[PDB]
Amino acid sequence: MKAPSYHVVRGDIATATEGVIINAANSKGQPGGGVCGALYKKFPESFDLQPIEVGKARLVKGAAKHIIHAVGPNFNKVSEVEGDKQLAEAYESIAKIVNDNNYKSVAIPLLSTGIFSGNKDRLTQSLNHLLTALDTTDADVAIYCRDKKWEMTLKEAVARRE
Repeated sequence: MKAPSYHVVRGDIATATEGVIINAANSKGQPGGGVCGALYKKFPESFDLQPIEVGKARLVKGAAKHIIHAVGPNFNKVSEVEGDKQLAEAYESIAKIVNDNNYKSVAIPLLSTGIFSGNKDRLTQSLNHLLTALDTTDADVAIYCRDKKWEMTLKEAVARRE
């Protein structure tokens, strides 16, 4: 059995100390803010600049960072049923890369819970797809968030498991 471990981190994912970082990208590969996003400013070298399909992911092995760019659904644009399918897909595409490269630890935010949320709280929905996919890996998973209320909810959800 593959067995992940999970813990929650409130802060900036650029500062993460895991083996690889996940960029929750748009289909242009950009983080939030475009070129103004912290990850881009810090590691432009780990950003190739090519299109990524929705629900797909692409690893870039930057010297200063290894970054998995993964495209969740934009709920402003896609139906609830289609977006759920794509969200599960996006996390699955991340887990696959984690396995094929045998990453030991990974830093991951909650896909589609910001600009792609459609102004709804998707914490639980996004977390649940994250756990299902990362349960197929052996990685130690740092789950990243910005908001202090979200942090407490993430810890609860994480402790309820098993």
